[PDB]
Amino acid sequence: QKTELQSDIDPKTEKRNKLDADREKIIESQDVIRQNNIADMFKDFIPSA
Amino acid sequence: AQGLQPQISSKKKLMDDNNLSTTIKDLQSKIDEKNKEIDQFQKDYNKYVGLAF
Repeated sequence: QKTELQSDIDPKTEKRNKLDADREKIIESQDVIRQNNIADMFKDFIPSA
Repeated sequence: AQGLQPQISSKKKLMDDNNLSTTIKDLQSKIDEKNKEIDQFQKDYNKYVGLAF
């Protein structure tokens, strides 16, 4: 039974470690939308230049 | 009568076998996990309010 459950630790330590990158890939794609601010947006609404 | 000498050695064995050096590392894993969410939700609230205006 001890060997039963440490053999279940290994999927859950990997499945957690799989989702760590898949979280951060969303974060990297959120940083593109992050990149312009509140007033960068307001700078765009004026048709200046 | 249970012996006083093993009753001390029973508790002294219990004080060595403890998860306290592990659970503190386990709880500081979850706090540093949940801080990453809070540090992400500040980015969200600073973005949606930017969108909401």
